[PDB]
Amino acid sequence: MEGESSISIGYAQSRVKEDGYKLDKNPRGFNLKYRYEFNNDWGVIGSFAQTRRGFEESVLIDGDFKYYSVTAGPVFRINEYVSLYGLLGAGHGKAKFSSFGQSESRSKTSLAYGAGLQFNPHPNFVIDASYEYSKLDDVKVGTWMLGAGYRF
Repeated sequence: MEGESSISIGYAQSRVKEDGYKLDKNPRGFNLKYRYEFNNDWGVIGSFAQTRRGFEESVLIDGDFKYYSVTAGPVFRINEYVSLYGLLGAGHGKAKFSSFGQSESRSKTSLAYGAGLQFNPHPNFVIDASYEYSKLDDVKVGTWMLGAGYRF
C-alpha cells in the first residue's frame, strides 16, 4: 500500500555465454532489492546484484569472473498478493585469466534489463523473484534472483 517499503535479500545465479565457448553456469552471489510504493498501485524498485566465480581449490590457466548491476524501475501492484516490475540500469562484468606468471583481464559496462515479481503471502512479508540480462560486447550474462524480506 501507499507509503510502504519492502526490503529483500536473495540468491543470485548467473549463466554466462559467449558464442564459440561453453556456457558457464557457475557464477553465484546475492541480490538486494528495495521497493517503495507511492500509492496503492504504483511504486519504484531498485536492485543491486553481484555474482562471481573465483579461485576454487580443485583436484595451467585459471579464471576469475565478477558481475554486478544496479537497476531500477516501476512496480505495479496487481492485488494484495502480487506485483510485477520492469527494471533498467547498468551491468558491469570483469574476467581475468592467469597462469605461470602471466595474466590478462577485460571489463565492460553495458545496459542491464530486468523483469520480476513480488509476492506478499502476508502483508508484511516479501518473496521476490526476477531475471536480468546484460550483453557485454560478445559476452551475454543472464541472472536469476530469488529473495525474501519484509514490508513495512
